[PDB]
Amino acid sequence: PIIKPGLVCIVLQGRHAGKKAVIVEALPHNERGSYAIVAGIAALPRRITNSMSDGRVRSFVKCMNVNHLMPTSCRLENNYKDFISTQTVADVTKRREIIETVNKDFQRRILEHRDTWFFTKLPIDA
Amino acid sequence: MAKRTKKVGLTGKYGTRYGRAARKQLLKIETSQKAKYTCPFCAKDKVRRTACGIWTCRSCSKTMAGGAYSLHTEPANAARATIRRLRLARE
Amino acid sequence: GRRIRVQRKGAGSVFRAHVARRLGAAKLRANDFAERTGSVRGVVKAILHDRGRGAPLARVQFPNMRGEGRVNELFIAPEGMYTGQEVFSGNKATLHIGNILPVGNIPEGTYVCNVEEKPMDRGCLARASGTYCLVVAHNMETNKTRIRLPSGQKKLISSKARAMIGLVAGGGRTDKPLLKAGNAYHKYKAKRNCWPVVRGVAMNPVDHPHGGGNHQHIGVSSCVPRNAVPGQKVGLIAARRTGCSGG
Amino acid sequence: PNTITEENLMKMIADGRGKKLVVKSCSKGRLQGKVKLKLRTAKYLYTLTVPNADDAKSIVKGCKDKVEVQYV
Amino acid sequence: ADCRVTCRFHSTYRTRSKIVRYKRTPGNRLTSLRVKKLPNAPHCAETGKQIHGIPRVIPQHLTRQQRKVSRPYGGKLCGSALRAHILESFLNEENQALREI
RNA sequence: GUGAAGACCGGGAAGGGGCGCCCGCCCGUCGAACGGGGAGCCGGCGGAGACUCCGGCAGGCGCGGCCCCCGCGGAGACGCCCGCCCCCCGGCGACGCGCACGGGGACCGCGGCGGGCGGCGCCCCGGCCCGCGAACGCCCCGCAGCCCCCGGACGCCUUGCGCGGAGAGGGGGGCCCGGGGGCGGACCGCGCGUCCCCGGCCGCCCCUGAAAAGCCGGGGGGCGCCGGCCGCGCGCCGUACC
RNA sequence: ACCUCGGGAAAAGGAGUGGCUCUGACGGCGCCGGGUCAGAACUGGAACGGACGCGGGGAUCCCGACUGUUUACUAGAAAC
Repeated sequence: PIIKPGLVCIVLQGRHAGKKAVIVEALPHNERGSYAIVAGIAALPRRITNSMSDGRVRSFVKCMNVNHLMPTSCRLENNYKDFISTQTVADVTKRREIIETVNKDFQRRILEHRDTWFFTKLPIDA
Repeated sequence: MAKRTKKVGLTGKYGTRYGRAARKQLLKIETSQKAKYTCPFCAKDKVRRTACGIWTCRSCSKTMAGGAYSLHTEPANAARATIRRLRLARE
Repeated sequence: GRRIRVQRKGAGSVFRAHVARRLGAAKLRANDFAERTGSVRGVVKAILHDRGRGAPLARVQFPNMRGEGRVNELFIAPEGMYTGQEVFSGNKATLHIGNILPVGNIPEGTYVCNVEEKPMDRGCLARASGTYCLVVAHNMETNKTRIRLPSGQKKLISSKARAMIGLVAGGGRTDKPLLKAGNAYHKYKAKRNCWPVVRGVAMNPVDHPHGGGNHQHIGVSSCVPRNAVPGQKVGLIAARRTGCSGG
Repeated sequence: PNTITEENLMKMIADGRGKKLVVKSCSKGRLQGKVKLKLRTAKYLYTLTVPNADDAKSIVKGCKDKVEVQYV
Repeated sequence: ADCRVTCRFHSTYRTRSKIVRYKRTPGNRLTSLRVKKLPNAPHCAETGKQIHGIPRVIPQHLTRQQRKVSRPYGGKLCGSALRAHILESFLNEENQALREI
């Protein structure tokens, strides 16, 4: 039973292709298909700063067809599913605030050097 | 059916021309060239010749080098085996 | 007399190769530091057709070792190579069809093609459709490897010389009869003005040494000495023997 | 040439953007339901066909004294 | 009774860029309008399939949003090709770790 | 580099630019009034010209003023008015021939109605002439094709085929389609062909059917654009006639 | 007949063909739109592809297999 809240996956289709994303809820299987609520890094931090380091993280919280997400060994466990829900995200507004909260949650981890595999870009050689 | 009783099956076009030996030889080469071969990947009989030596499987969308008139030539089949036996032996 | 066709041919000018629309010079990848130690991995982007060559060619893209881009090589294609294959050119390369390894590394009895006459010559022997060379023996003291050229002649080449594993594709191209003069014109148009051919006994005395009399005859023997003069060498040059025979 | 968005955009362009001339071409070939207003701009000539002469009047009302009218 | 017409192009030779379409003008005459050769849309660099979403107009007269697909490697790679590339890259890194472990 | 020279031959030769730097082996501002290319239509006018004039209406490419301002949506294929430079990777430019078959345009013919004629010894609603709609700008459609999503199979289909567990059929969608309609610019129906373009195929080859300028995406780095609106500009030469 | 089984072959050799008046077919259905294929009567100085366009055929023998090419301005050949 691979699909579980706390699975890091690689998005493979859509504008978020190649990005690393974490499943916060496994949406119940339904006629639409098997889907999950995925929150992940749309854009990585930034470049030079001073020397290498002496600058923002963007996140996408979208529902995505599991077929479009490739499962990986990583985890990134966070409570997460307290704010991210099915009524939210579908809601215009609330999702934007949820994205804002995830963006802050992610930056705290990157500055504190937590979950580096999730926060590194998948190299797609052409 | 059997519109051509003898082996003038693909060589009916040449009509009464070029001699029996040329037409017999052309039967074998022509039938081989326009035949469908099985792609070593698609595993579907969809490989057809594009040019001399170039064969493409319409479903697998993969082009492979081959004999001018057959996807696989007898000398090549033997060479692949000799290279495999020698390779396995070296390791 | 008049300059004969052979003499007129060496100035090019109408007899020059019809090289327009030919992909390029098919050559083995250049020897590089990563080839000499370890192996470079390339991917066969395409298998295409050269205008004057029966054997299919192949665009294999290798990484640029010198810099940051990707470099494209044109190779005569061994049979069995496919688009999206991974071809390794190196001293440490596995014995699979397509890979280029030095002849000392190649084991004896292996069918090889696009063999280098001398190391770093980027291609020389066994380049036509179906043709191959075989590794016969390696002298590890003289760093030399005997190979049998497609002719049968045995050549001792440096063990350093590289070769592509496999038999060139396009095999059995001459088995099909040309059948019509028209099929010949199409083959030669992609090559050079050498066809159609008029026999010298058909030409007048000025045009050819075989020339012409009341009946079409070669006159003196067709056999000519190796030390003939440039417009005199016209029939069988330095023939050891002539005539159809057993074996 | 193009058709101006109702008199919504037509009156917005008339207020500020190029409105070199407007033409109230009523009775184009003496036909009915025919008040065609042709705004000349720099970019394009725009035409709004309006159902009634009274409907055309509301758009003609507010036509700038600077904006020039011609009637056919 | 004659709708024969004369050439619009500089020279009569009818090449690929010298093709005309006849329409009747307001003044009741057949006119020769030129037919421009359709430029072709970008084809995926890997594979050879035409990239979806980009019209067959010369790219200069297109508008930036029109000449782009909202996807990583959008006008270069089709989605199936891009998903193969993403998967191939991820799997190679995962096998390398298994070799070390 | 040769040759008595006239001349002929040619990559191996410290071969490009500003300031601090940086990046960089090495020529074509040669060669095509048929190849490639940023963009033109209608109506008129003159004794002689017009895609050039003139009147309208547009498109291209740049220069300035002013204002504004650094991405969202989708399950996905897409959608949406959108930055630039370098280096890399790619695309477009860009391509053969054919028999068929399909779709448009023009042409053609048939009726009808509306206008104008001619003949008529007898007939004639039986004959003839005319009945116009461009580039372009928005919106909507557009077969085939190519994809997406569910799902899991003897079916789906062509003229010929072909297709499908690497996902058919079915259901819903996305894209492209040198095209059609609607409005703006500014008479009504129908048919068989012809010609031209175009499409999806299928065949063919010991024959595989140019290149570049230019333009545009993409990856990575840098880095601030972007637009909108309003003015102006577009030089050189050919242009009669046969 | 022969044949290289593709040819020969339009072999050779017969018969019909106009005009009128119809009758079936075939897609077309709210029946509307086709112009070809048959079949039929009645005709007519014993005519009809009525002009036009448009193979004479067969039996061999010699060369050269063939399609091609050639002496512009005397040789298209069996020559190339």
